[PDB]
Amino acid sequence: TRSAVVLGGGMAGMLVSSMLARHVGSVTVIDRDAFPAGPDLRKGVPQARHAHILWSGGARIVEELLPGTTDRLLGAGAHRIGIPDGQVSYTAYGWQHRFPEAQFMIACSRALLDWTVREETLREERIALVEKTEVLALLGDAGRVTGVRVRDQESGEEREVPADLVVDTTGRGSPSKRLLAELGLPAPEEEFVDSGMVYATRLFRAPEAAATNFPLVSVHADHRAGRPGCNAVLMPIEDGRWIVTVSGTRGGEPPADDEGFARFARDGVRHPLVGELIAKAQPLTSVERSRSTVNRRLHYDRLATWPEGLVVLGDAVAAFNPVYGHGMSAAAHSVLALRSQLGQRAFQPGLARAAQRAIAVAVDDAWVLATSHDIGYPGCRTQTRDPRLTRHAGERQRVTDLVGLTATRNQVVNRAAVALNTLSAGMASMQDPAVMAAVRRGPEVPAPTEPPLRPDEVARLVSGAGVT
Ligand SMILES: Cc1cc2nc3c(=O)[nH]c(=O)nc-3n(C[C@H](O)[C@H](O)[C@H](O)COP(=O)(O)OP(=O)(O)OC[C@H]3O[C@@H](n4cnc5c(N)ncnc54)[C@H](O)[C@@H]3O)c2cc1C
Ligand SMILES: [Cl-]
Repeated sequence: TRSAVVLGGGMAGMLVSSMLARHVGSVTVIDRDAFPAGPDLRKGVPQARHAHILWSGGARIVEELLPGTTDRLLGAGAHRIGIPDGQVSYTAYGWQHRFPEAQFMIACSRALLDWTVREETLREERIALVEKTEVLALLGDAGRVTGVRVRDQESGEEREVPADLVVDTTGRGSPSKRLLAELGLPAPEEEFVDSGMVYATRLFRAPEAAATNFPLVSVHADHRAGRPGCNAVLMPIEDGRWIVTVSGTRGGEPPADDEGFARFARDGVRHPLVGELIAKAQPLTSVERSRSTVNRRLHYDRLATWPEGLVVLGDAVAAFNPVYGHGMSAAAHSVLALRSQLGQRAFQPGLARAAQRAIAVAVDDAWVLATSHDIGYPGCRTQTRDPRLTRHAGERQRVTDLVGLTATRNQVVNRAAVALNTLSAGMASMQDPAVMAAVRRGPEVPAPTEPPLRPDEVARLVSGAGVT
């Protein structure tokens, strides 16, 4: 009984459809893109060409919604990299000491990830993906949404698709503002923080012995220094490749040519490690850039009136600067928020509004971590009324620089710090007296003077071929 319509067949649409199918009779997923039968790139998800990190916090939610997905990923070549034992990271406060594992992440191409999530989701015969279909309008009115009017791209025919619950997961380019304007709802408050960052990514084939068990490598900007923020990240993926992404805020954007890529990875960042590693490797693709960098949030939950049977989640409600890598886990967290409201209120009046409010709390931590670090860079453009970004930005940056400094050299602080950064624990968890005590205890190890690479990792950057 009861039917749901999901707008957009990306990561959020699939996760929300897996969940919704356990509460409703039928799920229909509408997407305007065409979907490949294998793990390939598609135009509906252009971000798939850049490095994608799946933090533990989101990974554990994906596992719960789609049991077995983690292993199908690992079974297909994805790497499980422990944090911080498997990262070589030059943070704004110096090198992170590689303490034993506290959290983890899954390292794979986004194309493989999306395909593995879709395939596992669509095993449920009651979910149906409707490809190459444009979303024209929401059916019903400002009081209650009753489905969506769509158009088939091939035939051009328009038809209405009924629904007791419509979920918009059309991503960052969501037409939800248009859709609800045609419904007759007021425009929602839009908050954004635009550092003006730009991405540049190339694929590489790793040295043969380094195809497995290689660490995640990152060089971070110093947000405290009044200079454009430049970063560089090297991540293993399936089939013995490395995806390498370099980024830079307004005034420090990486170039588009292959030659300038290696120099930026060498000279454009605060340490040339990533530039040194990619020179052990062979390029496979040319430079791909992207400007989809703005942290933008739509406060749908604060509207004066909200229709029953309508929910917005994923990038359509809150998108982030990708250098922190929270987007997918934020979408996962908001699917569990919808699920929790479904079990509490079923489909009674108030479900859509209660879900929209709960989704706003679900994404808040990822929204704060990104905006409070982007707001400092020179030339940053902002539109916000949030006091945490306007009034208490200086004091919140003072506590955060001391947790970050100590976490590089204190095991307890790091543990609690990476639990928050991977969205495996809430913001309040940093207020545990046991955490602030360790912060006051100070460093237990010296600050590393060189990149903390293992000899056996560096050893596998060469083959030894020309040696009798
Ligand atoms: C460069 C970059 C790097 C990133 N790195 C990370 C990372 O390391 N870790 C992480 O967790 N997140 C990362 N993200 C964020 C991540 O890509 C998104 O958070 C995630 O894709 C959210 O999924 P979604 O379903 O909301 O949107 P999408 O994944 O984009 O899915 C949207 C879907 O809706 C469809 N659609 C769009 N518009 C319409 C329309 N008008 N009508 C019908 N269908 C439509 C699209 O075809 C697509 O199928 C990164 C993003 C970028 C841009
Ligand atoms: Cl992109």
